[PDB]
Amino acid sequence: HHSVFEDDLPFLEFTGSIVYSYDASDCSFLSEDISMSLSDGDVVGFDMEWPPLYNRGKLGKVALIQLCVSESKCYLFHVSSMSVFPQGLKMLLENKAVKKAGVGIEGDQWKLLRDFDIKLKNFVELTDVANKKLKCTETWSLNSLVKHLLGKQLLKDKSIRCSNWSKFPLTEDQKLYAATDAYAGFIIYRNLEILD
Repeated sequence: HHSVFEDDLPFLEFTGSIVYSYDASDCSFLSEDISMSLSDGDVVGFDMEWPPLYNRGKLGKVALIQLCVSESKCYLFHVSSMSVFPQGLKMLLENKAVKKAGVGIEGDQWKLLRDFDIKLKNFVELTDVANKKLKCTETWSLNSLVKHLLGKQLLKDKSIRCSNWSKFPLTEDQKLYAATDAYAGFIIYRNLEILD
């Protein structure tokens, strides 16, 4: 038996526009589109993915970067398929003008620097934002925050979450999973930020 709190909730699934990009210049211009749609201080949901196999003692190299810039649009930048890391994306990630939200985001900063020599700037750990805004002292996970604030749970097929994100092209399931994780970050920040 189990309590209501332990019941299986519906799955969170992004139903907006998922922009899939796998070419460097396309990505750079897309990054400029994002910049034209935001103003200083705006926050986007952030997340990334990497393949399963280990490389020289570390996690597989980042293969996908996701940016949810609004409730109806999320970008999937399949950098593992790009000949060079898109300059426009680099500038966007290193731009203090745009805040990036997520969980375990500090770890993402480290891996991003190691894999591409890019310095993620102005990121916010959702765990801290929640504790501050919800006035508590909990150890949150993206999933527990989604349950608490949205009454839903994150898609959980392990074979998909740990799939070969470097394989081109991404499957519809991979795109949905990746997009929704960044979407969760965006919605959580927005819902928390409004409180006061």
